[PDB]
Amino acid sequence: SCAIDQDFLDAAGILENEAIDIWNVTNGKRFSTYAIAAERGSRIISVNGAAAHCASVGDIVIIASFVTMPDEEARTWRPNVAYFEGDNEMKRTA
Amino acid sequence: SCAIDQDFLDAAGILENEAIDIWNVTNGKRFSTYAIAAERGSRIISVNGAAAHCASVGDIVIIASFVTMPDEEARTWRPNVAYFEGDNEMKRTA
Amino acid sequence: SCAIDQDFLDAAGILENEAIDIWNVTNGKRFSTYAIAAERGSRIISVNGAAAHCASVGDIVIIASFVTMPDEEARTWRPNVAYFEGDNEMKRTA
Amino acid sequence: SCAIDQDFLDAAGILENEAIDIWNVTNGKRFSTYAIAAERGSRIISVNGAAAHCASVGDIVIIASFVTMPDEEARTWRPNVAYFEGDNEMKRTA
Amino acid sequence: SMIRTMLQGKLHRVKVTHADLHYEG
Amino acid sequence: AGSMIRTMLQGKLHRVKVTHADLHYE
Amino acid sequence: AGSMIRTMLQGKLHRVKVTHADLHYE
Amino acid sequence: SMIRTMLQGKLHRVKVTHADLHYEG
Repeated sequence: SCAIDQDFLDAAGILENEAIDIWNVTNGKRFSTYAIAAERGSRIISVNGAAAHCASVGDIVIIASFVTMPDEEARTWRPNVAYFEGDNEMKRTA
Repeated sequence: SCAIDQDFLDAAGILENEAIDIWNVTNGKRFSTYAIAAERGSRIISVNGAAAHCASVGDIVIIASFVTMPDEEARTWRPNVAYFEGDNEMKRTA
Repeated sequence: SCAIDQDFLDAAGILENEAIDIWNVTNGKRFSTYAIAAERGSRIISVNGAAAHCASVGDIVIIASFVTMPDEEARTWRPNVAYFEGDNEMKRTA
Repeated sequence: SCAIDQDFLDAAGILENEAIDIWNVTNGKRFSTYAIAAERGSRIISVNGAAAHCASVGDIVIIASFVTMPDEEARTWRPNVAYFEGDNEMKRTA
Repeated sequence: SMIRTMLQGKLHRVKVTHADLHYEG
Repeated sequence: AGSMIRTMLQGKLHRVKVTHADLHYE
Repeated sequence: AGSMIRTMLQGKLHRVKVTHADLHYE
Repeated sequence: SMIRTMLQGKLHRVKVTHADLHYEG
């Protein structure tokens, strides 16, 4: 799986047990898993089990989730985006 | 395709002919196929056809199925997890 | 894309413009594209554009499509399977 | 993420923030991301973040979006196709 | 409200007859 | 009506061992 | 009610050329 | 009846803090 600080899940609207895509900016690897909650305020991003083959400690990644809805709603849909730098410090927008 | 002991399918709530993801903990390979029922009590995990390129006898794998549901149901959803050790001996907890 | 003899599409219930998974038994490669109709009786399987990087003439492949439906219907669902040998000769079951 | 001239998005019926598949005809790489709108008339195709590992300036790509619909609607469905040549010059036909 | 992804159909062990990198369609 | 739909882990077999591999399955 | 749902090509940009690549996009 | 797949949300450029191959959960 991937364990993620609950504060980060809250900001991005990602649920525990939700399908997520992980896109590794460092090594270019792309894979799909599901989200686990890590302790609130821990700033943890932990790649667990088979996913440990696709990312190393220090790798920069983008974690995304996708939802379906009818075309009429999709035209005005607004994704939940959280921005980070340094040691998983979330930039002021939350 | 992947043939799985019907007892294991029951425990994980996976249906015959359902889409499954297989995550190979041993070699890091990740692939999508569908579930075939093997004889109840056989403890079979058989990787058939092209999937035999992605897993070998003795490899440790995670087999996952994903379902879609509205957000409210998703927020209290509890996945069906079966844990394994030894001779594909199933337990309810880790 | 992948162009497929309309007789084969008919047997497997695969539609023109439907998402398909191609699992290459020869080289182990796995990719997703969409189905195109080839001439009825031609027995053509043509890998077009970017997909030409993932299969060669003579490679043995499995072509699959997936649908969604509620759990209640999924429990009794019956896939449409066509079996082949030799030069794309469909075995008697259609 | 992939930034695309809004005119191109219009022609293919692709929405901003919609899931897209990118199939690289030049190098054979296949990946899934989401669409970002670029300025109308810019003729931009910009591969951003981790996706920059999968495509380079000058690479020829197919960008596809997939929708779900019931079988009856699927059987008469006509996809929105835009064809390109030269300086990302768009045409209705090949 | 639980929706399953199920195998619709498959062509089992067909052979690739043609490869067209420069396809326009 | 127009509900936003999530993709959720339904269930999993955690660390099961592969017992058979058959390239030529029919 | 319980309709079988297909995944269909909605549309495509056929043989467009990549104009920009930005690893460090924010 | 046309259903779209849309970006729900993303964490942009987080760093992996831990890798656990032998995770049991």
